[PDB]
Amino acid sequence: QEQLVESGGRLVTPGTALTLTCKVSGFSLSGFWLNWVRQAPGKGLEWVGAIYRGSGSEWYASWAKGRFTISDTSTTVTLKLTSPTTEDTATYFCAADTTDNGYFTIWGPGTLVTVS
Amino acid sequence: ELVMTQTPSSVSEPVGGTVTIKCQASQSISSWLSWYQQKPGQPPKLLIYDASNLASGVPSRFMGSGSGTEYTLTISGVQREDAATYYCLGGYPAASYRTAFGGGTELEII
Amino acid sequence: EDLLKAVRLIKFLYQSNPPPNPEGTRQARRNRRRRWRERQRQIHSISERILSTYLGR
RNA sequence: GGCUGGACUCGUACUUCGGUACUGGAGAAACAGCC
Repeated sequence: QEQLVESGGRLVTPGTALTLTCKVSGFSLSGFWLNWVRQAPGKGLEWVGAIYRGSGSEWYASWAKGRFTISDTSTTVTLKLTSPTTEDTATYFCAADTTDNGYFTIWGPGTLVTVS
Repeated sequence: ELVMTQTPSSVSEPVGGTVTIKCQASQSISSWLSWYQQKPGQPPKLLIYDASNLASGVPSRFMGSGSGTEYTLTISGVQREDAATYYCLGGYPAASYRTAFGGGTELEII
Repeated sequence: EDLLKAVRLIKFLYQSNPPPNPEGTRQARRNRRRRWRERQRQIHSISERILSTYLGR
């Protein structure tokens, strides 16, 4: 059933656009909340953004708006960092809210991105 | 816009002691708080949802209470695997206050 | 205005719960509407909760 | 978890008074099943 696996994590110079992908498998639901959460190494969890799968509805934090673009493909969900900076260097998890009640039940293992 | 202030940053306890973590919401989130546990090297996992309700596959020693904007995670009997960082999450993606995480807590058992 | 984007999300939630097939036994469609009412009840709780955030108190 | 609907007991309306249609009518958020 429910499983999420993300990829794309690299090391890139600043200003180098970067696409992370979450492949989502085993979901019986039409729509659900697909969230992107960020953690800098040694530091805490930071909610990047979220999308509602079936619709075109994307939402972001005040600090992330316009620097990140979440897109939805039939099996895929992409997080695009359009202008990374060295403070964007972190691990990125995708999380899933199946109940649409706001809590993250299912996480991916995460990916690691470095910016230098 | 939403800001979760997680009051205790670090708490150490001898086994069998009660730890009380508190989150303060910058706005009324009602039932929209959820508590998460993360251990080094691995993604987090659900502990509490809708602020009082224990998640599946979780030991029952975890408690939580909404009171207004003050929310509490209370662990009574502590154990060793309780060494981990804990976060509170609050809000909803489509709410005018977008979902926000607390600063985090570190729990190490002596 | 993100209240608008929220409302479009809501409409997309109410439309994810399509009406039942009108053709069928009288109590077959009683059960169809019975299960449809639960889903519409969750959607109503969620959407009312969201809409309160932009209007509310 | 996802889907399905069956015997009844009633409540309305109109009945050539035996019957019918009705779930923004009720028992039924029951009950019984299928994947």
